[PDB]
Amino acid sequence: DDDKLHSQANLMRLKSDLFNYPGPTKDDPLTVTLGFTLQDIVKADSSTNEVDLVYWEQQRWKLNSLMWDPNEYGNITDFRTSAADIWTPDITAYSSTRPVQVLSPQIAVVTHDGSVMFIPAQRLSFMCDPTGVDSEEGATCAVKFGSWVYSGFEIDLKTDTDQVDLSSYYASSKYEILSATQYKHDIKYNCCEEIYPDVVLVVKFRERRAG
Amino acid sequence: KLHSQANLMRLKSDLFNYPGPTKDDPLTVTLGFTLQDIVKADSSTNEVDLVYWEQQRWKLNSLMWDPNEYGNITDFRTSAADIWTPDITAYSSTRPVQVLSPQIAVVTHDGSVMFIPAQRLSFMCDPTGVDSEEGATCAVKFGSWVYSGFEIDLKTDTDQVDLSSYYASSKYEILSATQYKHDIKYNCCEEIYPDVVLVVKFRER
Amino acid sequence: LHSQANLMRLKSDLFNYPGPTKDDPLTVTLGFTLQDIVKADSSTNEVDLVYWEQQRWKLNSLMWDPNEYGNITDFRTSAADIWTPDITAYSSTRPVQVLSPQIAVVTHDGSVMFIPAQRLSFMCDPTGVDSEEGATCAVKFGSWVYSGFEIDLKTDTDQVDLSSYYASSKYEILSATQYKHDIKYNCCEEIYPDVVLVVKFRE
Amino acid sequence: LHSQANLMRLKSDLFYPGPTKDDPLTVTLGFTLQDIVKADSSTNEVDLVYWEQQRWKLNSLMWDPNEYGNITDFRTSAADIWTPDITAYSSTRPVQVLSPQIAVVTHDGSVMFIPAQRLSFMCDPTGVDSEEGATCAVKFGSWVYSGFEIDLKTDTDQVDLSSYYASSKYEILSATQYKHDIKYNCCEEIYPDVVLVVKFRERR
Amino acid sequence: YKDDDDKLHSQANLMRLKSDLFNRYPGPTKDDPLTVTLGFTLQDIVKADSSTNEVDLVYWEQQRWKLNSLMWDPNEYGNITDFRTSAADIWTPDITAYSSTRPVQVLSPQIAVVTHDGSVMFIPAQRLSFMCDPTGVDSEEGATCAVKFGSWVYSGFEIDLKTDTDQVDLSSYYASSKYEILSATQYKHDIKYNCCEEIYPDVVLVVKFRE
Ligand SMILES: CC(C)Oc1cncc(N2CC[C@]3(CCCN3C)C2)c1
Ligand SMILES: CC(C)Oc1cncc(N2CC[C@]3(CCCN3C)C2)c1
Ligand SMILES: [Mg+2]
Ligand SMILES: [Mg+2]
Repeated sequence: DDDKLHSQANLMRLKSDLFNYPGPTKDDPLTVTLGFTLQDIVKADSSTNEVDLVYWEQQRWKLNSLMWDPNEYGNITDFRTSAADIWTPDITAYSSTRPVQVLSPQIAVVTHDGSVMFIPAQRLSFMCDPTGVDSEEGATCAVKFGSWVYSGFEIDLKTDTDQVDLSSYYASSKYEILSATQYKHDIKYNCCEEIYPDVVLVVKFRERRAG
Repeated sequence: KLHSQANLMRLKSDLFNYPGPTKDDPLTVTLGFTLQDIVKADSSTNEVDLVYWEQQRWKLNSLMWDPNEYGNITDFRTSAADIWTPDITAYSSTRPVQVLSPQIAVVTHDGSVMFIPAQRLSFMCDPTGVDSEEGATCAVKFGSWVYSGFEIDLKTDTDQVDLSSYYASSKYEILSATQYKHDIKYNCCEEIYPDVVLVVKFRER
Repeated sequence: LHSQANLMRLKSDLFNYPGPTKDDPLTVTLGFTLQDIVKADSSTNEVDLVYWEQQRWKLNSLMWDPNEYGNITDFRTSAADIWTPDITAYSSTRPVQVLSPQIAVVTHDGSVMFIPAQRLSFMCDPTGVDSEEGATCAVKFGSWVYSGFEIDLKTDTDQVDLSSYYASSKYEILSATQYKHDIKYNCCEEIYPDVVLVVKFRE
Repeated sequence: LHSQANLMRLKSDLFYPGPTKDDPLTVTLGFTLQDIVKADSSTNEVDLVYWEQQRWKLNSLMWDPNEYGNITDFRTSAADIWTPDITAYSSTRPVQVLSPQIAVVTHDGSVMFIPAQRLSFMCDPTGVDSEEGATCAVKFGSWVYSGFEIDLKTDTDQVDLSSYYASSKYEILSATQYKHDIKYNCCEEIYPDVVLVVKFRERR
Repeated sequence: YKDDDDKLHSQANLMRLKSDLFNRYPGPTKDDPLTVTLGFTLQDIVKADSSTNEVDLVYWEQQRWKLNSLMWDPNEYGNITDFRTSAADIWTPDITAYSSTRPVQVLSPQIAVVTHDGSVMFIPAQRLSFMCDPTGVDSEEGATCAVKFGSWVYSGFEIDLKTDTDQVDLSSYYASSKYEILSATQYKHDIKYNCCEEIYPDVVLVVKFRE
């Protein structure tokens, strides 16, 4: 219990030492790794061509300014902190139709090597024609995710896998998933020498009664 | 009276003028539910809406005091924004949870905190069967979003959901409501991830 | 200009209370004025009310001598500037919506009056609203966290004020009462007073 | 560059506990009605969009322009100043603010504030589908001040319909904003309001 | 180490630039007026409600202006020529839809790009409900609606509102929207309002569309 007291003291000192980053630049680029876990397709609205998804969006990056030596802080190897306490990337859906609704606490995990893990659960409405959702072939919709203001020369956007994690998809959803991918795409624009990356979520789905 | 007030302002000042738990400073959080109403069961989207009181209790050595040194004050009320609170989250919500009560906690001199938010939650639930004798069954998990069992050790006092305040004229009657202390582990690793699973069997009244 | 300085002074003095305790308990008087039953939803058994909730209490720490401040006997101030009681509907189904400014009137004897207008959705079965006898619903109001030993809840009348009820509402009011009750809840050892709004209404 | 420093200097020098019987204020109010959006006969609520012009004058906001680079006015966040607690007395939802919360202060101490708002209020739309139309009314005034602290004025008793949406679902037959001063038998204080009265019908 | 040092130095230089600009603007005036250039990119007509004559649009609103107080010499800051910053860190113009029927909803991060010549570019994505009769949307001719954008409180003598083109950018319009765009323009106008003595400029978005 005294050991509990010391651990708490060492964490307070670590946080003070770390917290008491202006974002990436061409000279100091940052890798941001993204992955999606799709939990539910809640609603597919054919009157407005909007579909509503619930997913967990895993984001990971590493900063030198968040590094420490566990030995100088009682072997603390990671801690939790408010996502407001730190810089976070401006990763955005490019075709949402409503402000995204955040479903989880905005808290990140920081590890002694300076890596940050942040996994917000989100409900998103996005542009999607659900024609065919009541057929055996199903509907197909897609939404791109990427930085709002940074090129690939500033935020190098990566994934760990092309596959959307479906292991938590709600088994009694109104919609069954036929496939879900998160392929990465690059676009070269006329205006800029820089490349712009996105991760596109592509979901093929149908009414559970359509099969 | 003026004295008891200055003792309390002094206590608060002394206490308030916690970085959360860690593997070496783990915290036990006890959870229990009072189910007040099933408001809405939407078969077009498979979402159900519940209203419940979520009782949370934990203890911090940093919130301990001697009542004798503070005018025999044994507890006080404080804004939940004034203290650390655990990040207990429904794991299958479909809308942000709506808070229905004041965000005020009770702190007792042994360092124990009691916090009981009333909430409305929309969560994933197929109500097929609700219009039958057998009813429908749904489940939702509650737990920390970011802490494993090494940091927040989640407990229950009972597995019996409190139904004594359940709305007697709800559109839905409760056949049973149980709160289970569950966990999952990856065999590769020591970390365990606990949750309280709220399981509710219900039908059209 | 002198009056302005006197008021600025008085407010500085007063603002530059940790809430009630068992050793320093507080009386809060509640009264309701019902303006409108807006909506009765039989699909979810929720009814929507618009009402004003009059709250009154008195603190020694808010007292002053008017002669020491230019004969100022009361002032208006943001309800955020002072402590306010945590009076809550116990069976709301949506967060309560405030429809008026949150401004309290403080009087030199330390008494405070605060009267927010609110729209509330709450648990209510409207069966019978399309009949002569109507529907009856009830909602309790009280402190969320303070027991009877910390906040004593009083009323000035057992009848809800209907003198401002909207005369072209979809619903007419047959009766509306606001009796006091005391209840032990399973979570806790202490007894909690409330004011129960009971309303009978029909289309 | 100099004009910026003077403006920053003005604001610093300037930056009020509200009016009193000894220090009273007059608020001039007027409405510009843009749209009747929805008339809901299942709940007897009607939804309006309007601009609410508010004007008042504080001695504590006066300055000599010659002491500040000939500056005669400035824009500021409505949160940087005291604003009157003018409220609809029969709303059924919180008002939604549709414009930036910015006021203009002028060197005579006058403030102008014109929030665009969507308001749901209590209104039975029976008759809207007829030649005569429906009529509804909502009173505006201070929530906590009497006429001895805040008096109300209007520049006109006719609602400005010059911005009313021509292809609204509802056409306006008339719209007035008469000011009333009520003395209740109980009390010395006078209670002013401005009542928005609108007669309207489904556009044909 | 050199590479890591070089990253440290570019971070320091950016942090220092932001401190010099921010930690050491009150808006335009008749004596110090500001040009604001606007342009719209229309992404989707989501919904047309004939029961209330409200239509819902998703668009990106490009705003550009230039401040002397935001200038710097890149040679004085490690050759930094532009940077990204929260739009809360700088003054932004009070550009408003004049006939919205609900508060505008912001769909993107609110981050501006500031360039060493003092120019600012800010491009929020928004969902807007505005006054619009969709009668005729179910016909070959379609419906036509308009909405004005401009400053709420600054007259033409304070903010001079310009465009780069009379044409709304449709190159990102959602190909499977419920509604097809027939034309979309953004002409400038100058208007006298009853409340006020001054002339106020607007940019009017006029959109012709059909099912
Ligand atoms: C033990 C007590 C001092 O602390 C509390 C903290 N939060 C809520 C409560 N309560 C008590 C009972 C209840 C149920 C309805 C409102 N209320 C008084 C919630 C109590
Ligand atoms: C008189 C001016 C200096 O102060 C103001 C304050 N608020 C709004 C406004 N206006 C001016 C006209 C109007 C109507 C539409 C938006 N706009 C420019 C509202 C003006
Ligand atoms: Mg020790
Ligand atoms: Mg170096």
